[PDB]
Amino acid sequence: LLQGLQASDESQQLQAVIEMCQLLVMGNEETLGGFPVKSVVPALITLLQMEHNFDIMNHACRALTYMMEALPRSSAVVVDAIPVFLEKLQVIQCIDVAEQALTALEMLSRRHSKAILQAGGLADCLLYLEFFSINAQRNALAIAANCCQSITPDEFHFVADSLPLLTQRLTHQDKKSVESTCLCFARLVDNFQHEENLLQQVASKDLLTNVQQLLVVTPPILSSGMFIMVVRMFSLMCSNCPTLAVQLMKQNIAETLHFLLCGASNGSCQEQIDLVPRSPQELYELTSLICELMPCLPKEGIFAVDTMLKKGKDDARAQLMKEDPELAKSFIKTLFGVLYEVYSSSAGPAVRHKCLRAILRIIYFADAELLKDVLKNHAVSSHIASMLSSQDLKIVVGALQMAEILMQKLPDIFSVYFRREGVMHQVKHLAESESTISNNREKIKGWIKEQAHKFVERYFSSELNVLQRLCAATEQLNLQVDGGAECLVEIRSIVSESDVSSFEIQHSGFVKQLLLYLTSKSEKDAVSREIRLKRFLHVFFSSPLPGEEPIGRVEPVGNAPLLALVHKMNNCLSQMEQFPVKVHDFPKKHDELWHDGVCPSVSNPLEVYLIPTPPENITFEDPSLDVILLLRVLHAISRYWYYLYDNAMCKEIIPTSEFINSKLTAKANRQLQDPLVIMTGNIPTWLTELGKTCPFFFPFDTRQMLFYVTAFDRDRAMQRLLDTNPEINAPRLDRKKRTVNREELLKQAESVMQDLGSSRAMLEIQYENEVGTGLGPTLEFYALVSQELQRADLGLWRGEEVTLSNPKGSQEGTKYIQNLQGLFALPFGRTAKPAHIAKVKMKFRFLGKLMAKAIMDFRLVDLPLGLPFYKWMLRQETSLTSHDLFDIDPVVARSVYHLEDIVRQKKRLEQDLQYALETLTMNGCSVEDLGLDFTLPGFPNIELKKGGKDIPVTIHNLEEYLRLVIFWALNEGVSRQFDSFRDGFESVFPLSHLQYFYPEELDQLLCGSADTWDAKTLMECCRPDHGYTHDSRAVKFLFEILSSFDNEQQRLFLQFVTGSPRLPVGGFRSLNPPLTIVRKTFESTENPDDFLPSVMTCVNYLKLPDYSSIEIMREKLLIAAREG
Amino acid sequence: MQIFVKTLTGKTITLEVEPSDTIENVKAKIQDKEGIPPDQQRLIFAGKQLEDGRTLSDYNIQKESTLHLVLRLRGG
Amino acid sequence: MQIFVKTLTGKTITLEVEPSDTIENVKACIQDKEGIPPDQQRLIFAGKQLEDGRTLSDYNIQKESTLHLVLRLR
Repeated sequence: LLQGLQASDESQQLQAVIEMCQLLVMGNEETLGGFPVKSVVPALITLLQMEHNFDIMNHACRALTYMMEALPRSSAVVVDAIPVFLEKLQVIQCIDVAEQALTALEMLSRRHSKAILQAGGLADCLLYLEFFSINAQRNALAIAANCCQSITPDEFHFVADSLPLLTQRLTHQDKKSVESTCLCFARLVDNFQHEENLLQQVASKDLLTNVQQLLVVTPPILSSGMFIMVVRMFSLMCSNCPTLAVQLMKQNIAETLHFLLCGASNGSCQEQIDLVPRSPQELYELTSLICELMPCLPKEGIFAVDTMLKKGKDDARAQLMKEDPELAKSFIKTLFGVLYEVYSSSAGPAVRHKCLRAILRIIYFADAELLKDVLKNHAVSSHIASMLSSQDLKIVVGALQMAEILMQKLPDIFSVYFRREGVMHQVKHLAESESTISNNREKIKGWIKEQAHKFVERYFSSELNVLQRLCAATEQLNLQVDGGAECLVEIRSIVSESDVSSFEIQHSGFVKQLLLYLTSKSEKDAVSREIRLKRFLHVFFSSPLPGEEPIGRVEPVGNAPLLALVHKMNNCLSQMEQFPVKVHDFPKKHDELWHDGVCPSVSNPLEVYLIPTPPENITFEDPSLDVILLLRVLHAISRYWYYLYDNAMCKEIIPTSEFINSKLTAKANRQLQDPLVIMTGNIPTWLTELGKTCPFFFPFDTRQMLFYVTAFDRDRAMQRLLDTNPEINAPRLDRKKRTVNREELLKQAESVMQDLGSSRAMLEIQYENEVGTGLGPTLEFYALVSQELQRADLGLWRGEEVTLSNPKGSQEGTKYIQNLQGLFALPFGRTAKPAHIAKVKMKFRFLGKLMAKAIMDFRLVDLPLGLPFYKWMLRQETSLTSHDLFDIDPVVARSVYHLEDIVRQKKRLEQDLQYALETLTMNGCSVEDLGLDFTLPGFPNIELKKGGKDIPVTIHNLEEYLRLVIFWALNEGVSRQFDSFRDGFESVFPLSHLQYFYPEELDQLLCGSADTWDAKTLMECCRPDHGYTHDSRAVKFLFEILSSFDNEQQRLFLQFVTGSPRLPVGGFRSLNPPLTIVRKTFESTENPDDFLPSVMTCVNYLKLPDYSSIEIMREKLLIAAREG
Repeated sequence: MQIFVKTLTGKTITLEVEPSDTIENVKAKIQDKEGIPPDQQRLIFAGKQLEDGRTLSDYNIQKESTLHLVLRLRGG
Repeated sequence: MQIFVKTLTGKTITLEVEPSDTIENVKACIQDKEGIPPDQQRLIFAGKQLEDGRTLSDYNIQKESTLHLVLRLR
């Protein structure tokens, strides 16, 4: 087809180019083998140069555009056409060749971005960039940022014309162009770091004003993978041109780095500075900015060993602290607290070098009256003591150097706060302790011991009212000393009000003398553990003394002492802590129940925690190991304290969220996210063993994310990781097919579960010959089977029986079971039929095989179970009291509470007889005035003991009866079901692995609560496009409607829009690809108020017509969604 | 109010419009003052093109906003 | 607006699109009915190929428009 391009008739070449197009378009490299590119490209350029007829021009540039997609081995010849390509950009005659020539070069700039640049094409592509359409602009700005890369520094004259253009492109909003503008400058600065001459010309006053205003923009126009290389661009400026670093401090870099990290710049100096959740790669860069805005440190003096730590110039910044002393003040008085919080929170190896080293630079270059003003509300004193006592090299050395300089500049304050926080002792411990890469460590050890020896000799060879009071009142808590009540009222006054250190508590022996004060199990003590623990809770809870138990309930008032005790104990945990974070860095059995009526006794759970030794699943050696075991004892007394009393409420002392250790949280969250940990499975053994034994240190999201990694194979764990943090980039799994009826639901459900629990693969639900396949039916399956398992004809659950709307089409409804407090199982007596029973024990085997398979495939199940159902699942059934009857059967439990008042008034007057037992009238009604016999009230076919229905419950067996009610209703009558429920659960997946969780926090393991549905989250996560903006009329009308649904219209909307009726892991942000909102097309004769927003759920569009008002779109959505 | 319209030659004209007055009303005003057929009259404002149905208030045009004018030939 | 998509084998599939759908959409509503990923595919509409950011209203492609498809050899 070659010589037709060589024709003399201009319409003949116009015909032959379209033959030459589709020869190369629909072919490929396999089919077009032998295509003579060596002649066609000089032909197409000659056809391109015929500038009079634009159609000869247009298809010629389309023909070269497609040749590289036909032959990637031909792109070496295409490079010759670049001046003629740019010739149509220099003087534009046909704009559809101009937008065509850009996409010809945007393919070339991946391999030949120098050849454009040597041809001067950087100024040419950006020249008429105001005119093109968006797909052509995104071509040229990606021709720009490719040509900004391989520049020899002699060639600045190419870029230098274009620089006020690209500095304006940081104000556009097209997100693939702004992230092609920022790629250009951050490839300039990486090539102009050796020349302060040009780097002062790259950085204008406007480049450092736009990029500064770019990062404050909420929602982030930049990605989180570009917010790095914007901020890292500032680093290779300031470490090679200090004048720009001066100029960044001139242009208010403080309110930038305050707003990026302290959240909203809310005017007030935040005491609890809230961190915006940033990655462990962004915080390494938002501090290597702050590390290079303060002057460099000397290499002689006390800093002289810093030549060795990295063995693994009249500064204008130094003039800036002189030439503008208020600019250093306004830098440091606000941006120090960032470096305070960022260092203390995270657990990076390399972040904690860099956040440390910028506190060296702030302290060493502040003067005396600045550090007195900055460090005034920052406990740096205790903070060094942790850094002093590390097992790392650089964190000890940098603690010494801050210990050196703080004593020099301020000895009138930091001599007090280096003895009352253990800085003196730990350095003195460093001086007196004795014992290439193997070389450098001992010289640092040689450096530290000498530097510690100089330090005490200079400052602490000279020579505590609170450590008096805490070494003394510790040893009135001895085992063999009757300290009375006031040996803790002192500690109620020491730990609450007066400032204590975390070195006084650490070494006045106060930790082990409260572990042993509460968990001592010998008769050699002066005071028994019953009397001690009730004195203890008289101090930290204001519960009554032994013998002062009043007539009413044990009435809590306020937990504020034990609240304060845990926090100061948890502060002492934080500083003493040394757990490693391995991150791979990249810088006939006589039934006395039935024959007699003898219940097994209430097993107090508290008696397993109150043990002084560690439990035998703790195998980690810790300097703070004694502080954990005080909290585990302090968590058990916070939670299970009502057992020690009688009428104490089911109202725990301190909520389990308060015990969350904010450093141990953060050291875990960074530990869980490393992918080389999980595929190899070598989780650090301090993490799991803390989780099971002390779950209360962690927030619920952590333990949940902890649970889905420890308990499974090399495959399902990593899939959980990608569901929550999608920025890594899903192993080989299996999904064996099944097929399910919509009307033979339950019987086929028990058939699929019967032979698909054994393998460790995923479950495939697919209806009987229906179009919708994928995650649509499977997450509808468990919402149907859970709709199925509350049928009143199955006879499984307690509670009332209510006919509901049944939107699923089952218009019979079968009178579904709904309880206000939750669904606990039904009691069976011994008078139940052996076929009525073994039918039920195939449902609770199924229900256990349901909820176990509900977890391994990450699904959810909507069963509003009662609270004491979960206690039976975590094996806490032996502890259930009359405060667990109230969360199952809220009519009986008013009778059981009002009859234990008779039982507690039985033992009141028995101690002081036979006539007084008859006078016990509950609202004028005695025991026989109820007329109750040994049958569970509400299940009269169930006799409690043998023939107890013939046995009237009287005052002489009421104590036996209220044990027998609560044992049958909560323990015995329900026991036959659960012995299969705990068996069916454990057929695949053991119930030990659920011990990370609690009773009241397994509801949120398989239900959820659903997610964010305000407009602010919708704005940051939806991507309006192809006709709509964030200020369009429909998108403003859409997002106001989505914040006014119930919890089912949200399920309706996602059913129609996304496909599945519930949001995936983490709000809208994890939708792949995210929610696109396109305006729907019509013609001129069509009113858009009479149409429906049809969609495509495979890539999640919402082709929304622009309805005229807000209520019309409100009505069309509910119609278009419910129509499946 | 009034807006600015550029072109590929460089001459900037000034229409007299309101937050109203849709594209075919005002790209006819191009032909009313430049004699250019609206078959090929592309309008570009901040990169995105201007389809025929929507207004100028729907495109968030402020006073003396700069947009552009572009001649296609027949293609799409 | 029902359209058509023809592959190399002539296996003419159909789609039920709007004119307001995009080109990466109908790059991936053919993902449903053959196993060829959205980066190995070139939709061709009578000589030109199609940008990955345009709608179908802007291309003036309408009902019964028999386009084409070529496997991009990755």
